[PDB]
Amino acid sequence: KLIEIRKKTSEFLHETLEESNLITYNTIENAEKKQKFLNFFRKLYSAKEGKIMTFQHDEISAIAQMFKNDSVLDNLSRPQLAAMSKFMSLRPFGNDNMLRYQIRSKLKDIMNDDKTIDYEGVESLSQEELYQACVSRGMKAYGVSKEDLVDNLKVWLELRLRQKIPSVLMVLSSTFTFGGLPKENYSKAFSPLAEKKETKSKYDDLLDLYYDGILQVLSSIPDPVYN
Ligand SMILES: [K+]
Repeated sequence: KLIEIRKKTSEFLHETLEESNLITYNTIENAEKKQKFLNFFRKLYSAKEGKIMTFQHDEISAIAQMFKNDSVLDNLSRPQLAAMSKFMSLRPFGNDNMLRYQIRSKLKDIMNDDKTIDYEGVESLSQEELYQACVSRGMKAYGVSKEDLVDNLKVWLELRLRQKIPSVLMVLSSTFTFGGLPKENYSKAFSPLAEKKETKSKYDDLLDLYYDGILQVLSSIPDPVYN
């Protein structure tokens, strides 16, 4: 069962993260980005019980975009790539270079598919196509209502097509719905605009939860400013 595979590979991946170096802080493009990076992590680690830190979607997205696929995939080990492949319902085989190729190949398929779906509208998809679309992108889908599948897929498309959040980081962040209750980071994502709506949509709520999974990955690794 996929659910089975996702629970074990997620839990394993979360273990690996605690000692992974996924980004090189000193190789960040420019000086303004480095200070954003410093501010973000300083803020992250200042959170504590009775001292919850809130992060804007746009605040998180700028940091998230520094964890680029090329660099992240090259930094993942073979066991991490294997677990990541299985989580994405692929059959991993070969050396780490081949695993990277299979994952990249898949992300290209997903890219071509995302364009199609976004142009036609998620509402044009059948129940069965929604289910499959979500599985392929690292999203639950199992036991999930059609409407919720639609909203999940809309969230994925906004973050990928419009916010440009790196897809590998995205997949890794979604493993945090399959643990393994996440280690509390006392941090939370929000959109100022959405917080002023008389009613936030399920989409808006799902968008916050997604950014929260991203924060969860960012709180999982060793302090990037030290390592
Ligand atoms: K925002």
